[PDB]
Amino acid sequence: LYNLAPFFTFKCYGVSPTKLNDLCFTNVYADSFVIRGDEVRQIAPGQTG
Amino acid sequence: NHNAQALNTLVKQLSSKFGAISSVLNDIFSRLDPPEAEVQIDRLITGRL
Amino acid sequence: NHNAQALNTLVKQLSSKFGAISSVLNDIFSRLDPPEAEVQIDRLITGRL
Amino acid sequence: SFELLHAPATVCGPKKSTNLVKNKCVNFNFNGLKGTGVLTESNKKFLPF
Repeated sequence: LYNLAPFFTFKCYGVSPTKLNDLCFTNVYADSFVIRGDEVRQIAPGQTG
Repeated sequence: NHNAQALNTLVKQLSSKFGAISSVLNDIFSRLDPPEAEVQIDRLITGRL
Repeated sequence: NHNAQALNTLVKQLSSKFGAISSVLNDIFSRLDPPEAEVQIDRLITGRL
Repeated sequence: SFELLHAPATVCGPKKSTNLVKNKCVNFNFNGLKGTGVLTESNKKFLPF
């Protein structure tokens, strides 16, 4: 995911991105959608949009 | 009885998060980078002290 | 008198912010995002305890 | 979206396993749980979940 370089923003709310590889995760789900650039902030916990 | 109760209370107190993500320190270190981890650990250390 | 003074001090301490944005819990919830609000509320809870 | 260390994990990082050692003080990383302890066979029982 990091290898792709479109100047993407990786924000992890409850974990750190470097630490992801070490940890073993359960109940992993990926949600994919297209939104406007200004709206990216709204896709965050407790944000009103 | 009073001595037993006090010791049991301390053991019970270990479970308390104190506002941290988890009671277990190793989980905090494993899941978080050093800057965020320091804040969470500080909360646990203060509560245990 | 000493018992009365102690109780009065305890009631007064409720007003103190303890480094949180506001003494009132509702004000903190209303004006802050849920993660930050939790941190500020934790500061009030610990001070009151 | 994922939950951490509360159930058996089907998704894991690239870390390579090492043969277990029993009856010795050892550092352990069992499915992302890190601790230092003596590991012994348990006469107790566990449910599948």
